[PDB]
Amino acid sequence: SMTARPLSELVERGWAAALEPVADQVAHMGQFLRAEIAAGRRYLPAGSNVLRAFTFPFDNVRVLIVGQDPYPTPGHAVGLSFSVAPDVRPWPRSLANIFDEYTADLGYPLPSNGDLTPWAQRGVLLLNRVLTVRPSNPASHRGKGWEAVTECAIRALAARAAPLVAILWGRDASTLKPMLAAGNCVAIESPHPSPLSASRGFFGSRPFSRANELLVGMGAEPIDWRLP
Ligand SMILES: NC1=NC(=O)NC(=O)C1
Ligand SMILES: [Cl-]
Repeated sequence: SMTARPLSELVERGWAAALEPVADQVAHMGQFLRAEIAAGRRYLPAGSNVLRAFTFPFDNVRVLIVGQDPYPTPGHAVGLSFSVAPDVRPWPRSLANIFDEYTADLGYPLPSNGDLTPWAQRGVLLLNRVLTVRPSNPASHRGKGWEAVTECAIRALAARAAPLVAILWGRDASTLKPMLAAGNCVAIESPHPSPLSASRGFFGSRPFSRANELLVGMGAEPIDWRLP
C-alpha cells in the first residue's frame, strides 16, 4: 500500500531515491485512492500495480514512453503504460494502433499478444502522466496529484549521467517536455495513438527506429523492440 509503506519497499532502489522529493505526495495519492473507495468509486490499475513502472531499474532506463493515464476497462491496465496481460484479446484500440506503427516502422510481424513486459525488461520505462483512472472514465484522475510524481520521475531521469530518449504520446505527456531540456536527453513528441488522435500524426511517426537512431548517436545501445 502506497499510503502505508515507504518508497524503499514499494519501488526499486534507484527509483526510491529518485522519487524522494515526492515521498509525501505518493503517500497522499494512497490517501486519495482510499477516499475514492470510501466514497464509492473504484480505480485502475489494482493498487499493487499502480507504481509498477518504478519496479524496473531506474539506472537501466534508456527510453521513456509516456502516455496519458491507464486503460479505463477493468482487466486491461497493469501498471505499465499501454500494456495488457498476455491473455487479453481483443487488444484495446490504442494498443492495436501502436502495434500497427510498430510493424510499419520496424517491419516485424504483429506481436502475438499485448504484453509489453519485454520492453520494460530491456530498459523502456512505460509511464503514464497520471497513474490511476476511475473505471470507464478516461482522464478522471487528471489534476489529482499524480502529475507532481511523474514530473519528479522525469526530472530525475533527465539528471542522470546517462543517455535518455523520451517518447511523449499526447498532450498530457507533452507537458513533461520542459523538464526534458537536459543535453543528455532528447524528446520525440507525437499525437497519442488513440483513435481520437492517431491520424493527426501518430501513424507514420516511426518512434521506435527514431529512438534507436537517437540512442546510437549518444553512444548508447539501441532497444531491441522485437516482441514475440
Ligand atoms: N489507453 C491508454 N492510454 C494511455 O495514454 N496509456 C495507457 O496506459 C492506456
Ligand atoms: Cl467506479
